[PDB]
Amino acid sequence: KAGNWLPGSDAPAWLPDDLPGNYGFDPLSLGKEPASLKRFTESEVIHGRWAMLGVAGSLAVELLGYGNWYDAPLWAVNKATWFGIEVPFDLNALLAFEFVAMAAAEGQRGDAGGVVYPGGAFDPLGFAKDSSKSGELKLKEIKNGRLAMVAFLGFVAQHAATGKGPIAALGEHLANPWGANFATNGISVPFF
Amino acid sequence: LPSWMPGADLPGYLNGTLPGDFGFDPLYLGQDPVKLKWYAQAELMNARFAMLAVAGILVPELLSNIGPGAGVAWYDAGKFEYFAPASSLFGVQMLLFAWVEIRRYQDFVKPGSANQDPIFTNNKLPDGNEPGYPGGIFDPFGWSKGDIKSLKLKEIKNGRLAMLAFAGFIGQAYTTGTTPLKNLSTHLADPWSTTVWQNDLAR
Amino acid sequence: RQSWLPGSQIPAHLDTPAAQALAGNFGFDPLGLGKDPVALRWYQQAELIHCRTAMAGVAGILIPGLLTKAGALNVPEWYDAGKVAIENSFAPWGSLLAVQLFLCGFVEAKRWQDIRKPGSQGEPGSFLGFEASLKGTSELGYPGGPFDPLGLSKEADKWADWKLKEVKNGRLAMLAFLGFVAQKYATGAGPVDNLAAHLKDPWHVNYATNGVSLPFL
Amino acid sequence: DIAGLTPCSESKAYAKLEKKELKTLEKRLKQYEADSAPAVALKATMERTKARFANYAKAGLLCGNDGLPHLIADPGLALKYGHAGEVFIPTFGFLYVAGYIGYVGRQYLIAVKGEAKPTDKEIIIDVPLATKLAWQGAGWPLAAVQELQRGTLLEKEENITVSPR
Ligand code: CLA
Ligand code: CLA
Ligand code: CLA
Ligand SMILES: CC1=C[C@H](O)CC(C)(C)[C@H]1/C=C/C(C)=C/C=C/C(C)=C/C=C/C=C(C)/C=C/C=C(C)/C=C/C1=C(C)C[C@H](O)CC1(C)C
Ligand SMILES: CC1=C[C@H](O)CC(C)(C)[C@H]1/C=C/C(C)=C/C=C/C(C)=C/C=C/C=C(C)/C=C/C=C(C)/C=C/C1=C(C)C[C@H](O)CC1(C)C
Repeated sequence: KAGNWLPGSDAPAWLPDDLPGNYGFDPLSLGKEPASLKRFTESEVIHGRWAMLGVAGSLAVELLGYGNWYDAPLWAVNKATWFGIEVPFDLNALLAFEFVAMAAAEGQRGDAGGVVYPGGAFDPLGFAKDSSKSGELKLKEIKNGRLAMVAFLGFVAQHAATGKGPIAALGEHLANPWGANFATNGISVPFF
Repeated sequence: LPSWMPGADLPGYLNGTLPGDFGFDPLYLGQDPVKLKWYAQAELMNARFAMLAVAGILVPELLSNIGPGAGVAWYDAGKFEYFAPASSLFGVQMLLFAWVEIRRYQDFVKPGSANQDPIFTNNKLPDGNEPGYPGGIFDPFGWSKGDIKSLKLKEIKNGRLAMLAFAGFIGQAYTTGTTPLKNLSTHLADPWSTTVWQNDLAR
Repeated sequence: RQSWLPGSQIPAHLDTPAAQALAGNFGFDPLGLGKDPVALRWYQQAELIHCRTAMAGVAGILIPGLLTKAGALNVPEWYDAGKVAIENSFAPWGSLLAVQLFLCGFVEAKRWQDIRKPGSQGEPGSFLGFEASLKGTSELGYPGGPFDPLGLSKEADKWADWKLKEVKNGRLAMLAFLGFVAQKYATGAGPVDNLAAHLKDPWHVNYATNGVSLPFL
Repeated sequence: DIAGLTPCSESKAYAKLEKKELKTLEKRLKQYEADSAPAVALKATMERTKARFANYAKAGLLCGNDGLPHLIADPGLALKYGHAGEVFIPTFGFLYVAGYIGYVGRQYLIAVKGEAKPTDKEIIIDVPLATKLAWQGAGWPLAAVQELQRGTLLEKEENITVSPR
């Protein structure tokens, strides 16, 4: 048990203690059944890893200064680029290569039943050969992943509000903090 | 038992355990004890915010007539600058009150379960829980020494009086179009030609 | 017990444990529609669905219609909001109606098969992770899980009170929507305007004077 | 419009027929007094004639070569060109009242078969029971589809059959 999402409240009797990120947060009781809970642990770890990659990518694009995460498909809604170097491909070819590669990798992952923490060639540096620090890094992994999921939904909502990138909106929040937030928006709070 | 109307038959569920128990419930709204717990806590909360409201409407107007950033009336506080738009202040208000309000609600749901400081886990409210009457750091000057049967009753009497006073300020302002201390100054200048019936018929 | 008419005889199908334990039972079936218990189960469900969508609809009428008389929320009249929104929108109304027919038909068929069999939508395997949280809550028409997030239906000493508040507010919102339609055809103004006219002159501006609702007088 | 028919407010034989009926009524009118009851009755007749032609031109009816209103009996074509009020709304109104009559008669028959004198309750009508079923017959489509879905609308094969079958 990593803590308590709301102190005073009790932990549900279906979430076991030896699980990465068990704050007891299940109001809707979605995982009272073990097969459902197994599938959701798998899905939570996969969503967390993809969201860490996506948030790190959007931060890297905007900090290195080639637009934001929203300007990146504008050549294809309309030439691609990467590290400023142009990449000689088109939308249909990219969708073909991505579909083949992700279908292959995803299909190899889906053949294994309940593999969440695979190791092996996925884990070349061998940090998870101790069975205790590996579990502490599982807890760090699920916390970073939940934080990056919240960060990416914040990116999407923040861009739907202001129409700007997250680093530029952070610059606005540092310049005029009481004049640039979700309430000068005019969208997040509909009044005034 | 001091009745709201002496000689009348009082509702049997009212027993003096609540502060200010005068047997007044003609609509029988407190029959269920669960609803009576909710209504007791809501009476306390509406009463305390109304006491702060009547203080915040009196004291700037009581200081505006005598010898201070603005002497603006209480219902024109929105049309003033306050270094920021009111929407951002609304957002800050809703975040900090989301925290405090849900913490009070978790105390009311499970009494004896919202007492210790979450960040600095040595700080703690004592075990005299009493939902609605926290204690500890909320009583910093060491009061409550008295039984509080008396202090709780004074608290609910001043609170009912200020709830009636704020329902006043809304009504008097919406009728007369003006400020309440100027309304009291007119009632002191000529009480016999300035009554509710006089102004209502002068409409 | 309480009844819609004191002194009238209560129908014998609304005076059983299964009928008296339902919600909002006042013995009102003069046309005898619920004599069949299967019909009364189906009509309980139809009343619950009409109650909830009527409350949501009448709230969408009133709260923008009340706040449009104050400062914010310049919202059109409820009999003009579809035209104004589809001018504001991006899709044609036919495509939007087709999308809502598919998205509503899925959910509706879920509810339909739950009405047919109560322990139905919790087949292990039939849903990805929905399947655990899509059973009933031992009373049909009152689901649990993702429906009702805040856990207000957990305390049993409040439960009949919440039921009866829901069925009263629902029947009253159905009366409100039939009123919205009727007033719209009779007067030609919005319901807040009708309320302002009945408050401005009650004894002369009502349905006895509109020249439509009773034309013999 | 539909089937080559012009609208009646656009048709010319419709106006000619209106003018012809007014001409016959005023030729009958021109041989009386003013405040006399035949003149009053004929002016009421002319008022009803003008009101009738104005109402049929207002309702959007389709006229032919003879200037007479034609009805459209096709649900889709009527609902497409605004003619549901002439066949489609009347057929659902009729089916409501005809099933009303039939369902009240059926409930009276089932109520009087459960006594010791069904023929006596068929010759001398039980008026309170008949008025009770006549008021309760307003929910006849719901009650009919429920009795359909329970398998109690229909008698089984305990019916009378001939030697052949
Ligand atoms: C992205 C999908 C996702 C999935 C599949 C899970 C799955 C899980 N979470 Mg995790 N969680 C997530 C994201 C997710 N989480 C995010 C983003 C946060 C930070 C807010 C958390 C914070 C969190 C805590 C603190 C805890 C969990 C826990 C759990 C486990 C038990 C809960 C359960 O059975 O419900 C299954 C969950 C789902 C089916 C989620 C799917 C999405 C639902 C259906 C709709 C959500 C929409 C969302 C509210 C929209 C927000 C919009 C915004 C503008 C308001 C389960 C393994 C508990 C645990 O034991 O950890 C392992 C626990 O204590 N979660
Ligand atoms: C992951 C945490 C996180 C952080 C650090 C930020 C930060 C920011 N947001 Mg974003 N946002 C987030 C999540 C986050 N957001 C989520 C989940 C949503 C969907 C509800 C949004 C939707 C959103 C909109 C619509 C807007 C912003 C804006 C902003 C900027 C101004 C401050 C503000 O008003 O915040 C918004 C405040 C909230 C969303 C409430 C806080 C709720 C979070 C998730 C609780 C967790 C915070 C944590 C306890 C403390 C911070 C931890 C952090 C240091 C890692 C600021 C850079 C504004 C902007 O563009 O500035 C110019 C703006 O208009 N955000
Ligand atoms: C009694 C037999 C009968 C007959 C001979 C017709 C004849 C007609 N119908 Mg009608 N219709 C009927 C009963 C009938 N209808 C009933 C009972 C309904 C309700 C279910 C409809 C609902 C309906 C609609 C919605 C439409 C028609 C249309 C038509 C016209 C062209 C279609 C056709 O040739 O299909 C031969 C008819 C049948 C085999 C009888 C069954 C009718 C089915 C249920 C509906 C057919 C609609 C058709 C697929 C739409 C074609 C579009 C067209 C532009 C090509 C034709 C005059 C269309 C029209 O308006 O044309 C201008 C049209 O849009 N009908
Ligand atoms: C837990 C629970 C339990 C209870 O019972 C109930 C409830 C409460 C319901 C629940 C909750 C839930 C939740 C919270 C959810 C959320 C989620 C999320 C947010 C996700 C995201 C998630 C997210 C994600 C993955 C993301 C990812 C992303 C990515 C890849 C990105 C990408 C990109 C980039 C790079 C950039 C470029 O230019 C573009 C793009 C393409 C854009
Ligand atoms: C019980 C009984 C019994 C015996 O036996 C017999 C008898 C007597 C016959 C019976 C009775 C009956 C009755 C009375 C009924 C009625 C009902 C109703 C009223 C419904 C409504 C109902 C109603 C409803 C649902 C409604 C809903 C609504 C809605 C959603 C709305 C929506 C909307 C909105 C928001 C806005 C926009 O802009 C538009 C719209 C779109 C419009």
